[PDB]
Amino acid sequence: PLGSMSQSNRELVVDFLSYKLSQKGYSWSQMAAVKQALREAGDEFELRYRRAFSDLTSQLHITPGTAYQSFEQVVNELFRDGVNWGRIVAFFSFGGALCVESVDKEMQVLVSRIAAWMATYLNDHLEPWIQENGGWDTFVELYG
Amino acid sequence: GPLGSMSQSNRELVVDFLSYKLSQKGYSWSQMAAVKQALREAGDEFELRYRRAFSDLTSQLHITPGTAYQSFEQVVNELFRDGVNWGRIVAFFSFGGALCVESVDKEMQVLVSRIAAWMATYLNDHLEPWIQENGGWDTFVELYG
Ligand SMILES: Cc1ccc(CN(C(=O)N[C@@H](CS(=O)(=O)CC2CCCCC2)C(=O)O)C(=O)c2ccc(-c3ccccc3)cc2)cc1
Ligand SMILES: Cc1ccc(CN(C(=O)N[C@@H](CS(=O)(=O)CC2CCCCC2)C(=O)O)C(=O)c2ccc(-c3ccccc3)cc2)cc1
Repeated sequence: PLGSMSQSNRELVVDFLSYKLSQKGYSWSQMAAVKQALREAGDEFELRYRRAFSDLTSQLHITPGTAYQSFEQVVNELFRDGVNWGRIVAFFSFGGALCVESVDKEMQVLVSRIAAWMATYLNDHLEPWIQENGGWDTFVELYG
Repeated sequence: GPLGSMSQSNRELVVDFLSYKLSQKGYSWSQMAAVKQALREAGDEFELRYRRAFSDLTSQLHITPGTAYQSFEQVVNELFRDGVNWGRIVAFFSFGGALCVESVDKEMQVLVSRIAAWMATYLNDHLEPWIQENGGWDTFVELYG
């Protein structure tokens, strides 16, 4: 395709420059700032709640036969008493540990499926809360 | 609810976060994510190993709001004087990264998008034929770590 290398070269340039800027406390864009804040928040959460997070990840083990409903059931228990930014971070971290576990078990095919389940969950459940609570820009200000 | 603008940006956040978690354990979301990660790490390794020599390189270009592509190209051309290799491509990315950081430090934020476009032009004009001839970015990933 005519524009393939332009498009992938630009992607590589943007990624590398976003990374270099973030290392010095700068950001390529507002979306890059949201991504960075969420990456760091996930590390912080996983470190502070290591034992409690281990109890959560033990609740679900994805197989090629696992239905979205099983993921949605576990994630729903995480938000039964309500939503907050910390619980949203825990949701992202949970999805990340399910993907890690899938590749550990040589089921890399499940990674794209988990990503699609996470995006479905966010769309079906969490957008009204994100919007009412100032959006991802408020998360960046609260985290930083 | 319905599939609006927030669902698309939320999917982008999911992909970015999963890519980051997988990379922490030595895994990758995709081949493109693997290239991006290898280049990020190679840049860090280069900047650490050649800190003094790299400082001499970055000092060669005095960026200003009037700096043209030609001035970046002159300095970069010197870097590839003895030919192209993966290490000098890593040094080229690191150089562009340091110029962006310097621009923001000096409150000339406008130059960042100008540097990204210079890098893409230099990449397409001078380095891409060599990259295709030498196994592409996938070979760089296999060679690196
Ligand atoms: C990065 C980060 C994430 C989370 C916590 C912990 N935390 C928390 O501090 N809640 C605050 C209210 S808030 O969420 O708005 C605070 C912050 C969150 C980060 C962005 C800015 C706003 C509070 O109670 O005052 C929790 O809400 C929480 C605790 C445990 C779990 C859990 C642990 C294992 C398994 C299943 C759930 C989930 C969430 C700290 C730091
Ligand atoms: C991460 C990493 C990057 C680069 C070096 C250094 N290096 C190197 O080792 N080059 C070899 C081998 S290679 O490049 O084909 C492939 C290597 C390097 C890239 C990842 C895969 C493995 C060679 O001689 O060809 C160089 O080519 C080099 C040295 C100095 C400079 C410089 C330093 C300051 C200012 C201006 C120039 C630039 C490049 C080490 C580690």
